[PDB]
Amino acid sequence: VVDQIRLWQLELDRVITYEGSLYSDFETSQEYNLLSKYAQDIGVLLWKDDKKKKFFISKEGNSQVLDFAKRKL
Amino acid sequence: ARARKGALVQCDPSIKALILQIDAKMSDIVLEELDDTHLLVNPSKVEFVKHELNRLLS
Repeated sequence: VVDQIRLWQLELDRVITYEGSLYSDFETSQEYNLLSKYAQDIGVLLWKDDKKKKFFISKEGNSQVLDFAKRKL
Repeated sequence: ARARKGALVQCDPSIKALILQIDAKMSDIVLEELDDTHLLVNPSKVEFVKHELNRLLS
């Protein structure tokens, strides 16, 4: 019957959304790889994609990675 | 080299498809389709999307 709707609602409650910042437009693979590995290391990396040279960082990690970026590039 | 604030939405492909259809008709919701299970969404619209999704089930 339609407790198919019930399984849809359950899956709907398994959606996750985060505030933060998408980083993109990198000159070099090196720099993209440097910041995302730093973000991975301090636990604030939520998503990345090597081929697009993009990643997303949580809000609470935002200034740590900006400050790392100023210091190391 | 560039940062932009947003809301990262992580969801099953089935629900991604509903979101994109909600966006088709309301238009102002999806900034970028990131991969199979991730969307970059207008932060002000997360409420609305979560509200609208829930309603589609009724």
